[PDB]
Amino acid sequence: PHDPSFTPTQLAARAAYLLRGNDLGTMTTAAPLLYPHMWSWDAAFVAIGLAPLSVERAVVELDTLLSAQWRNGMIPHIVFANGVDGYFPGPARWATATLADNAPRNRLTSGITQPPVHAIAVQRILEHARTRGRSTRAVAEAFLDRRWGDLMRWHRWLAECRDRNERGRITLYHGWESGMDNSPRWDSAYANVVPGKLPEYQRADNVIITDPSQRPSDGEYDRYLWLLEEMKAVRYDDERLPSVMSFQVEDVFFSAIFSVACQVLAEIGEDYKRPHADVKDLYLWAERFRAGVVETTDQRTGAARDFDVLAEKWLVTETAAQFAPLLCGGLPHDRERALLKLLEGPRFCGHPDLKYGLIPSTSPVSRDFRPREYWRGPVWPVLTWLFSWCFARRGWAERARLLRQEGLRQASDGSFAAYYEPFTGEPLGSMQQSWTAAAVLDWLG
Amino acid sequence: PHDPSFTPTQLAARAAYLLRGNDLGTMTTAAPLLYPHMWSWDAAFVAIGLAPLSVERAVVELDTLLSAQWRNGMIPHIVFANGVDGYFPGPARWATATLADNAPRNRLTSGITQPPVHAIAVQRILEHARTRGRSTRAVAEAFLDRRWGDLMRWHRWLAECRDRNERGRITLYHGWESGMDNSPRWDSAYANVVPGKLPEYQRADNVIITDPSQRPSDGEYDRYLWLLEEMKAVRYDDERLPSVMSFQVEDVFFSAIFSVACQVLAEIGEDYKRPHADVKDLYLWAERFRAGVVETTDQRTGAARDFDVLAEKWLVTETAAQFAPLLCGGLPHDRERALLKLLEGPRFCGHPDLKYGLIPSTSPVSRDFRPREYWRGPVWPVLTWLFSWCFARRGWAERARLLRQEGLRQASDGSFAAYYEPFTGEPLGSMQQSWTAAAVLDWLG
Amino acid sequence: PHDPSFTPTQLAARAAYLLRGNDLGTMTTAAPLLYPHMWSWDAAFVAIGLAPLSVERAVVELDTLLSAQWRNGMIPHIVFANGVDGYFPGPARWATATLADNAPRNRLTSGITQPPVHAIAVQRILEHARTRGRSTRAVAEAFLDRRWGDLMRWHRWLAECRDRNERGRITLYHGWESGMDNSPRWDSAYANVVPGKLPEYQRADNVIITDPSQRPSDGEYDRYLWLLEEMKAVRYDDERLPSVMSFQVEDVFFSAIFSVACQVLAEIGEDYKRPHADVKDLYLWAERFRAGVVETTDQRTGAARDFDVLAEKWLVTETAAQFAPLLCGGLPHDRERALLKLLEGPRFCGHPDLKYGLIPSTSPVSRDFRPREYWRGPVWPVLTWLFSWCFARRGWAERARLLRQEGLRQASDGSFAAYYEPFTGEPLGSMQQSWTAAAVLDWLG
Amino acid sequence: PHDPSFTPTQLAARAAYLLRGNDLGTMTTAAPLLYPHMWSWDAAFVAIGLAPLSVERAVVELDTLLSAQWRNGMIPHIVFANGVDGYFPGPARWATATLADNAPRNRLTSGITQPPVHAIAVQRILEHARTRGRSTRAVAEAFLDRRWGDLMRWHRWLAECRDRNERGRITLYHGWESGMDNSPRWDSAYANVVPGKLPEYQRADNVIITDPSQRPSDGEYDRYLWLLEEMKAVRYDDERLPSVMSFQVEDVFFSAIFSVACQVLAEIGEDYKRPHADVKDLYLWAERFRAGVVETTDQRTGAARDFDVLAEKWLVTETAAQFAPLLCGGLPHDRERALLKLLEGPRFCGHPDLKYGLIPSTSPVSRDFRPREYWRGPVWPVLTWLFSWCFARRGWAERARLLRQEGLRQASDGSFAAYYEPFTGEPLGSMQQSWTAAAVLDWLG
Repeated sequence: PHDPSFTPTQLAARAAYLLRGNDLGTMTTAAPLLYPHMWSWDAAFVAIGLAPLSVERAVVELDTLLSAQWRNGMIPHIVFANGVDGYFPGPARWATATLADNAPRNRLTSGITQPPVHAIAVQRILEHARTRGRSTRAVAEAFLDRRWGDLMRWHRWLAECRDRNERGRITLYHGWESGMDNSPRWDSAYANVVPGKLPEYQRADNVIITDPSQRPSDGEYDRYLWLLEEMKAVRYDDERLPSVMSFQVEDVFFSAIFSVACQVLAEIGEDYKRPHADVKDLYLWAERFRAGVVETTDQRTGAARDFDVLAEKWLVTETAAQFAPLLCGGLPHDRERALLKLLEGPRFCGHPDLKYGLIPSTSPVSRDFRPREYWRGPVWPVLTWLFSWCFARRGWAERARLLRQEGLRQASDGSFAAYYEPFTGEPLGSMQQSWTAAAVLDWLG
Repeated sequence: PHDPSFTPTQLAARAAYLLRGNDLGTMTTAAPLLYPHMWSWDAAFVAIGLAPLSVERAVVELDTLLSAQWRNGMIPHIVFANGVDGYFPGPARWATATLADNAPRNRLTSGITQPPVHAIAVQRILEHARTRGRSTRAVAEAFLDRRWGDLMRWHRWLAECRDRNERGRITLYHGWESGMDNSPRWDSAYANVVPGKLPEYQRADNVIITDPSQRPSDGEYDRYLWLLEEMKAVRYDDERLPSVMSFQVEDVFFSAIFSVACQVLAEIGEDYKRPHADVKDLYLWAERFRAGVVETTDQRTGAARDFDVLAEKWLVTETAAQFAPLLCGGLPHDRERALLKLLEGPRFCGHPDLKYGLIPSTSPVSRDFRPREYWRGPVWPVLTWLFSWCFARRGWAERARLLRQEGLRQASDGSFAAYYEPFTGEPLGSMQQSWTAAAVLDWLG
Repeated sequence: PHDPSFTPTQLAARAAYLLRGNDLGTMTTAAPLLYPHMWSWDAAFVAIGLAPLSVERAVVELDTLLSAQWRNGMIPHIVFANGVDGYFPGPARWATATLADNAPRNRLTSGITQPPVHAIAVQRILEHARTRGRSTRAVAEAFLDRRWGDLMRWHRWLAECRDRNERGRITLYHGWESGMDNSPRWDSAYANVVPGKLPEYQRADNVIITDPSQRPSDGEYDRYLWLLEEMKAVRYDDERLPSVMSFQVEDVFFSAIFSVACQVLAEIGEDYKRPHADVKDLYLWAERFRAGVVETTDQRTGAARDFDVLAEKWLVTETAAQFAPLLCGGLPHDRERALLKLLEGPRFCGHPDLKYGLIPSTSPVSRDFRPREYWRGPVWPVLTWLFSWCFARRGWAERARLLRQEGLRQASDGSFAAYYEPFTGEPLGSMQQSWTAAAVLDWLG
Repeated sequence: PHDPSFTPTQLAARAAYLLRGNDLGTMTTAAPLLYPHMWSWDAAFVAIGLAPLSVERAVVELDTLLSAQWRNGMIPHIVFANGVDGYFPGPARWATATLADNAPRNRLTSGITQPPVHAIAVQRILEHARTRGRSTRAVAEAFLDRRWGDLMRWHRWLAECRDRNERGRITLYHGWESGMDNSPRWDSAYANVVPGKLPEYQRADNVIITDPSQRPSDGEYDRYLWLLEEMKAVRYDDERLPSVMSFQVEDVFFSAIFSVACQVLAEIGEDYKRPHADVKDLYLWAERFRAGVVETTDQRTGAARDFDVLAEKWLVTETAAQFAPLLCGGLPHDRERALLKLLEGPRFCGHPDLKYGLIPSTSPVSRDFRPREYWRGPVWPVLTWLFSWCFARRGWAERARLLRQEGLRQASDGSFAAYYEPFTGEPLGSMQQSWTAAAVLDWLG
């Protein structure tokens, strides 16, 4: 009535209840109906959220994701649960089981990737396990033994197959691989995607989320599915993709996350006495991608830019991805201060009409801003979590705390939505999103 | 390491995670392996624990229990889950599906009852629902519409078939119906139970809990199962039980709980405009059983006594059941003060060697005291919860708070055991007991 | 910026800081500039707020107040601080030092009384002290040893000198004795006060609080100050007041507080082995003022009425004092349900325009309602505290909890105002009021 | 009885109460009787603890200290309260009023300095003020307007007059300037101090703290007081101290604090548009003292060493000051990992007999260890605070969190002692120390 908000203990109870309720056994769905399968970076956040509840079950979540790793090392962005429809495109549309020589043996997966936040999840699992004493340390350490090789292959595939020219930036062949499907970041590269004879299909996402203003448009889905056809024609071969894909972009946010991930995994590798050549490689990649992100930045404002490889041009947009260099470090001192002024100013977290001091996915003063439409404007708790966690790693303890405080205040209604209207705070999209529950559990401690 | 305790937010997350993890779908198991079925007063506590998480799912728990209600109104103490063994005695041993004319149609149940804390669970569901606004009120109110008649039949069967002589005390035909299976309260009535040709059996409880000191003895289980044979020979007929049962005791704690339950249900009946004749009946029974409890009490100390109907004599023991009149009210002023001095003194919560200021199931200075052996000594969070909740109803706000505080401190290790060693605090019995998680969730708010 | 509220630990620290900052040494000012002396029922609340900080200093607050008790047992409503100016009427205007035979020696006080919340403060000090160990328990028990007799004289003076006809209601000779200076309760009685030659004077209160809408009018002060002249003319003699005072009312809210206080003090006397004759007297007065309160009640709603002794007529007004019977008990069951419906419904706590679910001092739908004007409408935390504490004592734990919760939400701006606009929540009157900080400290525990 | 600890809100309220109770008006005593004056780095911590209570009063604390700054820029380590006795050496013994050309007018102070934590307090005040709205931000920014120049003079006096050879390490002329009076760090330097005709005196400190084991010896005080004679003989002249002082050491912990403070103050100067030349100087000193600290470090463990300027030899001792490089950064990566292993391992935080996971002032396995004797072993909350705050600044959020958490667990008895027995946790020295209450308030947020 007068106050729909939950106390911190009630909120944490409700978050954990949701995470257990989305558990199919060995995998957690990203959202009950909209996303009834295991998604890659959702799964990393799910492991973070499970680590305060059960280190064993947190490890099981990453074990399950890594059992779907491709033979070349790629972690695919969807691992389908057996016998669940209601999500399109499903395994039949991707047909990776048929066409992809590198697809895993006893798992149905997608044929594209997603950002490598997994090392961050490993770090949080270990930190939790170190507070719970010997028996629980052993579980976390036995996981390292079993899966260090697989994490290395994941990072090595990113470093070697998606950074072919050693530019220190990750090439994507689908906007879906960025995690920000309809970000304004990809508008001009999608504008050069002309579909051919695209086999018939029926959207399923917008039977669940029926507001047209909160999901991508039909025109946008026709480009998304057409790119799948181009990958399928080359049997998802890494070598042939540069030659065929109509969409090839260097994703500076994905690159900054990879840089952080390598640094984190390198430190884990040192503390647990993993092979020295692996630690050296991880430190090498963290520096290469840190430098690769810095090379994209505006020399005045520090804002990071994506790069359209096909058009051979810098993509200038006003989204939250501009702040990638804040995550990984590396900017000159003056350029970083300017970048923090942009973050805190009226074009983003300082905008006067925002309900919370949180980072909007697109700047509200940008011509591309749409307050309800997914990544074109709404506020995402997963960005809040990622920025706050990276900010604290930079030593910016008070910036990290303020983002955490406002994220808890936004989440304190218990909707656990993936994104929120930035002016009114209305939950948008699907409720019961596992990784919002995870972020809340991590923040509450 | 230095401190295995969880923060209040971590504890509440872990409690809710456990409650969701014990959910089979429509019922919650009392404990994963030891009690892999739905138990009656555990189920009431489970509903209390679920009400802060989901009023819908809390209502579903009570709906499921009430679907197993017998045709005469009795709520049986076990509702078996389909296809689960590992618990003895199971449905085949009870054979209620064959023999009991009143057994429910499409449910396997036991053939005995357990204390009526269910109205208390209904009260907590309603109080939660009133803080969550219109949609959630409707769910709680629609439950009242569907199940008020069934709750009335439950209370009426207790009042009419287990208080045949209108003495205002509940007769039990099995120590299991008290919830305190091996309490010293029943030793002398069990001593007059001589088993006959008792069909062969194998205990299953002590394959799971293998410490012999924490479960009842083999000699005690032979009496428990022999009483089942006596009920089976009369096909669980209410009319014939007084004529055949070797164990017939008036349980003063069960009676005090019934008195409170009637009072609570009567107030619910008034606030939601249920039939006036039902409210009148409930108030009648609450007073009759309040008086029935007071009639058992020592005129000096106020301690309540059980009554062995067969031996026709008062049972004097030093267990927590002595404090039944504190729950329901009714004692003269001086007698109640004396009873509170007994509770707070060195024979119970004031005993110098107790780790927490909590109520031991048997007095530590009693000859019957056994520090590890189930109801002969250990501390049970479910008694802590019940006393604290009833104390606050009496207006004893600070006594209730102190019991709550110490219960949270004991539970703060996250074992969620049903009972604890009273001197060392060691968790005993089964971990992951649903109703300890429920008590914690209720207390934390 | 985005969130003006403090966290619970920040709020608690700011409340304790305010209380120590208003400490003059052995007495706490009620407010820094508006009320720069010790007020009697503020000092009871200050004692409650000091108890979690220092039992020694809480006892000192009450010792200081009781050292200013009159020879006939009356506790005056102001104890003036040595040398302090800026409040009118000051010691010069009261002239109790010269005129009042019963006034204390070497303490300057006023010449009227105020409600007897003091036993409640004594209970909260004892409950705090029992959690703190032996030396702290000794401090509290030595305070009882030396002031029990003074507390009895206080209650005996009320029962014998302000209830001379043993009606079980307290007569007041000044609206300031009710604690609700300008309440609509007193308007018709004040209409019969006709000042004669009133010696001139300048207000001090509205030089500090200069908004005219938040304090009484000049016309009201003329009547307040004339009643002082009438008392002085008979040198504050108890026996002469009924024959000379133009204001003589029975205060049912004061009477219900006294009923509760007698019962509280009686229970203390039993627990700490005080003279049996004293405890009997206290229980006798508890019951008599309970009956006196209930005798006033509306036959349909159970609402309590004040009584004008000179006019011999019931005073019907729509203020929070109507709910007096909820505090002390005594209504038949159906009338108490009606009275709680009145409290929770749209004339009081459930009015739709109210920011908080709290009790306005006057009904927002009464024609006497004024949203800014002191006791004519604003929400007072002291009343929130009293009802919540009294409701918990009645055993209405959820109702007490909801009041506490809204009270803390209102106070979380750290204003510590004594009253608040009911619709906007704007803090009114003086900031830095000790008894609001005290309420907050008691609630946060 | 069963649980001596306070809840977080009770702890916070008791800390704020202590801080206001030690407030003399415009300065806070360090301790009520032991240290009844303003100490310089306590006053920085007091300012940190006041910031969540009152930004205005926090600023006043720093204004009062800076009004006692010497004409050459030095902040003296004691500012004496007008008319206050009971601490020796008092203003008479220092005689700075008569002898010291640079001493302030109309403030009595000591004649030595103390570590420069003050910029850290300024940062915490600014961070608090930015969360509180415009008028509060104006208070903090007006404080910078009027004291920025004084803060620069402070840092410039340290860099130019106590680092005359631009070695990037601060020279001390008295162990009291380190803040660690009787630390084993200084024993070999104090062995070269040979008192001549020392004017007689009586200790005041051990009349308050009478256990001989918790304070320095008479022999140590004879040396402390002789160094005062040497300073007075040259009238506290900076230029003459190197030629006459028998104690001259480079304090690496002080130097690392100064490095951090310069960098903090430089960032403030950038954010608030202070003169660019000032910010350049601050970053220059930050780097120079960082390098000076690292130059001292053990080549295997990275542990920092103090330097005895008269003996020209590195001082190797096993105290917490060895961890200075963790505060300011600068170690190569592999040496910092070794130093953190030393900190967390069995010689310091991981010693098995330690009650809390906190940093003992001397290693429990060193032969200089004494568990009760001031800086020779006990655990100090101020060090816990400094390392946690500095660790968070390095980006080691989990390490900073674990220190905070153990610090709060140690403080939860409400003793507010300045140091604690490391094995039993017994509070030692004076209770009611302001800077421990300050630490607690900052941690609880």
